[PDB]
Amino acid sequence: NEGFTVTAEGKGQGTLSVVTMYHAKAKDQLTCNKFDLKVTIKPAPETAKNTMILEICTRYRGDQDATMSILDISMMTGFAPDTDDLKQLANGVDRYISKYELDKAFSDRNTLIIYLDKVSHSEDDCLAFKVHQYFNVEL
Amino acid sequence: PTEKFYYIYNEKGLEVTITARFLYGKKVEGTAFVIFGIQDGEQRISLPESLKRIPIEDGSGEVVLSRKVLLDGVQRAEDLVGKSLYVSATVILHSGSDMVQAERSG
Amino acid sequence: TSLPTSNEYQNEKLANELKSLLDELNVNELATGSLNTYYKRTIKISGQKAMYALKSKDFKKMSEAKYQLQKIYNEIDEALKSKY
Repeated sequence: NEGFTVTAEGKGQGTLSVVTMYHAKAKDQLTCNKFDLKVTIKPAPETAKNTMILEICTRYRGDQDATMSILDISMMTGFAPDTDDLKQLANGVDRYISKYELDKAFSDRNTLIIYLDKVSHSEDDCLAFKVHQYFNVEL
Repeated sequence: PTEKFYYIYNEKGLEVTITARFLYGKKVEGTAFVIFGIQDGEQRISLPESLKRIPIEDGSGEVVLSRKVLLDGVQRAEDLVGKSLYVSATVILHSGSDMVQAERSG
Repeated sequence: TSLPTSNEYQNEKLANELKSLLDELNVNELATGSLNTYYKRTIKISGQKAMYALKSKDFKKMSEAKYQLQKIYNEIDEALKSKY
């Protein structure tokens, strides 16, 4: 970026347009904007594994109820979603979990996908399911 | 689409097949999001009431656009004659790792 | 006691799944008495492969035999529906 001088000469009429391209400073503008998301992890009411509870709350920052969205979930290495709880959230309207994801057994389901038919823009649509520990590991 | 066109007086409607396979040939397992719409020269009119979410087993999927929804998309069937329909699919693996957007227009 | 570990789970699960099929082995093996010789020949061979794999507790052989024994079962199930 320099400060220079231009010198024209002769007959005729022309136009001179100079434009710069750079990386401006974004004031840490909301990198999410359009999807508020609060994830909480709490222990379960005893009655001594670890089985905890995963609660997910989200809201669309738009004027209209966002259409069909997706919930991409990644478990904590050594945790599998409760099968029974998945059936509950699946049978419920406005939510969908492919049969392919269902019968994966406790063995292998570290990655979960919960398809949503809609997400409110006024309040928060929250859901929760149980998770158990089958694979002990430090850190 | 089963037919390289659409018959206005076709009760069945516009049948479309969603085929998804890995680059190495192997079949793909996932879920697809398919939508429709009408085109007019350069302008496109999306059909929100045609949005479907069909599973993709054996690397194949089946979606249908009922004539009912098509006509309801506008406000004279013989009028739509000449226009074109475009399909916009979006497949997502059951792993949620990759995502591809396809489209058939004309 | 707390929990299993790396090879502590998957190696046990496969063992249980392989055992479940081995329990009803005599059931399927005796079901070929009315079927063809093919089914009787395939199940008597795929039978040992599942047993030898179980005692060895080898993840590879157990899995290799799980589907070996699972396939023949399904082929028998379909072989019966043509007979009612």
